[PDB]
Amino acid sequence: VENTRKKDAGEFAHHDFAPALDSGTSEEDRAKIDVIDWLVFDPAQRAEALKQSNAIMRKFLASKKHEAAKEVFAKIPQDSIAEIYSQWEEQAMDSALPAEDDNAIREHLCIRAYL
Amino acid sequence: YNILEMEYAQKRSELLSPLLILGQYAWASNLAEKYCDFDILVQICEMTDNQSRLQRYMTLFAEQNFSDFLFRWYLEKGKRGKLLSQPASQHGQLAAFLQAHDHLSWLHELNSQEFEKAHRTLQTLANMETRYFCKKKTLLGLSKLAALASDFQEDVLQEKVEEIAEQEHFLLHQETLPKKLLEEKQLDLNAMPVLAPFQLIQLYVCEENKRANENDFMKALDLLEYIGDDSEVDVEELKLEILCKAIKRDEWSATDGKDDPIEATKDSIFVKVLQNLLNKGIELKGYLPKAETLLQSEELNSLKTNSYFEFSLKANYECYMKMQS
Amino acid sequence: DVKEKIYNVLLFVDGGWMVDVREDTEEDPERSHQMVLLRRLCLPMMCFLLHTVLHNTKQYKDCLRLADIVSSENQKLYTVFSKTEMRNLLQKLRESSLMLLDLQLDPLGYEIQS
Repeated sequence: VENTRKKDAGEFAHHDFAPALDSGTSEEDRAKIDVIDWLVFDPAQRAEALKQSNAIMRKFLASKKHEAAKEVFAKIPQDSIAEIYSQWEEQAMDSALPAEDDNAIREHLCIRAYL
Repeated sequence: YNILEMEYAQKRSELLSPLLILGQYAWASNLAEKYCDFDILVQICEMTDNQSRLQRYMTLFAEQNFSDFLFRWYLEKGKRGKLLSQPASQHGQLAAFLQAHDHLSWLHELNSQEFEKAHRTLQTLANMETRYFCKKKTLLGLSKLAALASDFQEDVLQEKVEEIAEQEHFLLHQETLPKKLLEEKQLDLNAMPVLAPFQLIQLYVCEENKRANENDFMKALDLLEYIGDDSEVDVEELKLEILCKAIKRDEWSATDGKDDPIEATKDSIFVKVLQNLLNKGIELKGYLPKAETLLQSEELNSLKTNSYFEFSLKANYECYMKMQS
Repeated sequence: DVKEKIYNVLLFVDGGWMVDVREDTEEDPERSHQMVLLRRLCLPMMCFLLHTVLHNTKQYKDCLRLADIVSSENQKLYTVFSKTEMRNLLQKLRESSLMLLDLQLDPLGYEIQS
């Protein structure tokens, strides 16, 4: 993921950060979407895959690229939250609720409700 | 000369009758436009479906303030829809006309970006509203939106937001009513007037309430500080009645009947209320009746079973007052 | 169905739409910043969508209650977003009030004027 993000110019067009590239949808979004194939095929990387999908879809929604966000949200199934909850409840212990994991769960739920 | 001109205008009005009875609004307007008149032209343009005539009359007599009569005729004849849909060009005249009608003045100011005047009008309406709790909360939300969109100072806006939040928390006392009790009393939400704090206290005291926790006592204590109906009424009698009801609703004065004067009083409602008050920080000796008054009250002789209950309650009250003071 | 969905989106858990449960003070604050930006940029859009829905379904009472819902502190909408969005919301509220007054019903509250 780091190499894929570094090989391009950078997709940044927010109000809290510095702008970079903002001119529609090109091959960079398609490459960033297709790079999630390995993460979604790896059975032990579903959490990282969902985190990266949320992190790219929030940037797309900020830069007005809702099509790529909807595509990357519809390509992934709707059971990652349940899988994470089952994995956290089956180990009989919690890590004081991970902040980034809770944020990703809330983002996924809100995106599903929005869709 | 004034009497002469008055009787002359009266004779003109008496003469203007067969033409208005027959019709020909265009001819009547073309005849009346020769003199200095405005109300007759406004009414003859409003009672018909010809907007070009009113437009040309406005463009011809714009120097004589051709707006106040139109607004008055739109408000009197029930044409408030057109009055509000009027184009954006006469905002000052519309405000000067609606200064006495706030129900449209607040919306007109919101449309004309007069956020300060709109917030003031909405606050005045929310303060003058006596009935309809739903309408009161709607006006409060509108005033909150107007204050948030206002151009006042940041400190003033924060103070207004805090005041509206306090008003919402005060309305939460009525909002937190059980639906079972509401259906039993037959009133339903969004259809009740502004309930008084004394009325809410009476509702929490009566057995019709489906709750028996410390939340009702906390709501009553908050309504005691809140304004509404406890202004002229002394708060001492209200606090005494609240304490008597809390003693009556205890789970030991009439529920349990053991012989241990330790956990029997702790498993009640009075100890929990006292602990909540101590954790909040309210004084137990100034904002509540004294132990001497509680002992001299006649409710103990009718609500007691053994001396253990009274002694434990007195000791707990004294210890709580000592640890609070 | 759409009314229930929009109502749930408006009154989602933790107050407004997409509210961070735990602050990202030990990880990446960029996530929280992006969440706040997306919320402040999408809440007026959902408000306009619901306004159009109530306009087409004749619900001026709900259109007026939307103002109080937005002004409520649960949605974290203290008019800190786009002035264009504020103007569009004001225009939608004015259109709702006009459509309600066209049927001889004052927009003061939810019924006739006091």
